[PDB]
Amino acid sequence: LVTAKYQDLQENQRFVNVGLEKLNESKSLTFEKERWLNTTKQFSKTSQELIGNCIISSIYETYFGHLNERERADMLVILKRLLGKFAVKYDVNYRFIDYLVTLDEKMKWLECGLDKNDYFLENMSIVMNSQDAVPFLLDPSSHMITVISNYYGNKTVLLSFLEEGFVKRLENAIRFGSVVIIQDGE
Amino acid sequence: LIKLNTEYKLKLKNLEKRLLEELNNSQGNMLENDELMVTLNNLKKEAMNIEKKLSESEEFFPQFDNLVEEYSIIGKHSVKIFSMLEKFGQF
Repeated sequence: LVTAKYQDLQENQRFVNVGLEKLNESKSLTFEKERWLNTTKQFSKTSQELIGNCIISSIYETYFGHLNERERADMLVILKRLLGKFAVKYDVNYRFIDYLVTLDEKMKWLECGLDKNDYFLENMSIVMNSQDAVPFLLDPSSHMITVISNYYGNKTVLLSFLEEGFVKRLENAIRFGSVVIIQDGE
Repeated sequence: LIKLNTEYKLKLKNLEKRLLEELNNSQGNMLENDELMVTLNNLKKEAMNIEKKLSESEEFFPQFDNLVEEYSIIGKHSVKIFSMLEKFGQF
């Protein structure tokens, strides 16, 4: 995440500096236009806080998969206090779901059938956010598989550990790489 | 208003593309040197929209968490009602 976001801010700074140089080599009202380059200090503050912000994002993605709302809030209080113990800059007011996923993915997922609550939005964001490690869906309701298939279209297969053909069907699907969801978490 | 200012930020990004499109075209045409007047006027209108809506959003979190106090005093009793309900359920 730090690599990707530092890259992103790198091209952002390159683009704004290219715009400044272009204006340099290009009315007296351009002082109302140089706000784009006056945002360089805002970009610098985002640069100096993104390390901690990406940190807390990573703990969200990994650690917060076992915690309820109360547990998540308590862990946030603990983690922010201990950040202050090793003071590193980060915006004190910060929203997780407004930081990693844009509104486009939000309305796409909600159209798939997500419950309109912060907890499940965070859970869906973290489950579909990282692909390096396989995710573990944990819920009594089976509508999660339905909404996952909705997001994936006509690619979900219904395979179970207790099914003997699961091995053969999996060996078939792996070759052309169809998305597989297995429902035997136990 | 949250989705509104998000859309206005994307519109500002689109205006940034328009600015570059123009800067590629140089100051060769007087029409091209006068349409930027209304371009910057619309840009300032969007900027003042952003400023006014951010200012409006500034004084809402205190009101927001003042109003959540009633919902919290409701909830900390609703949870007890729930707990006793499943106490009967397990009984």
